[PDB]
Amino acid sequence: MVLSEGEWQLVLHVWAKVEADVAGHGQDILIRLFKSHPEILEKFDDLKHLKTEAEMKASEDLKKHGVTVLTALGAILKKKGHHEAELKPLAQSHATKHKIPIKYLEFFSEAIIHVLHSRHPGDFGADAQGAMNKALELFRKDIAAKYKELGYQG
Ligand code: HEM
Repeated sequence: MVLSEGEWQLVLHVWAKVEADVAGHGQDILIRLFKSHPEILEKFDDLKHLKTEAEMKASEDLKKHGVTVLTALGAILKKKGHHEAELKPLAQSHATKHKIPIKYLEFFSEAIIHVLHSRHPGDFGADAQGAMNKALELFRKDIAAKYKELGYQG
């Protein structure tokens, strides 16, 4: 799938709102992810002890993870699909070091969409939601192919 310039503009318009508070969005996205998929929480050794939302919001380590993830994702989105340079190191942190299935990236994308709608409904209507889902689908498609290229089926 291919995004138009106008679609990329909707994605990056929304992403500008994330960049106004990267750490807080990162917290809310990981918390939503861990609440929907506690089996994913178990894969973070430094976070899997966190048993409540209040604990997760207090965790400096969780906040650091959120910033790391959104910083990398933001760099990827700003490439508007021309992101092969960014996907290679990311696949390796994910496809050799650990084994992060594509389905987990799908769950992560669902949490992003949820948090964007929860924090910015007035700037995140149907067109913007579709465009963000399209950009995240392209991310997942291309990281899946990068996985395979490195010898991991995802
Ligand atoms: C449910 C989805 C995901 C899971 C379960 C997951 C899990 C992990 C794990 C276990 C590590 C290495 C553990 C560590 O050394 O701390 C890691 C590294 C990393 N992940 Fe993810 N990840 C997910 C989604 C994402 C997404 C969507 C992005 C960015 C678009 C991302 C960006 C990174 C980066 C940049 C690193 C390297 C961090 C570093 O070098 O310290 N992750 N991920």
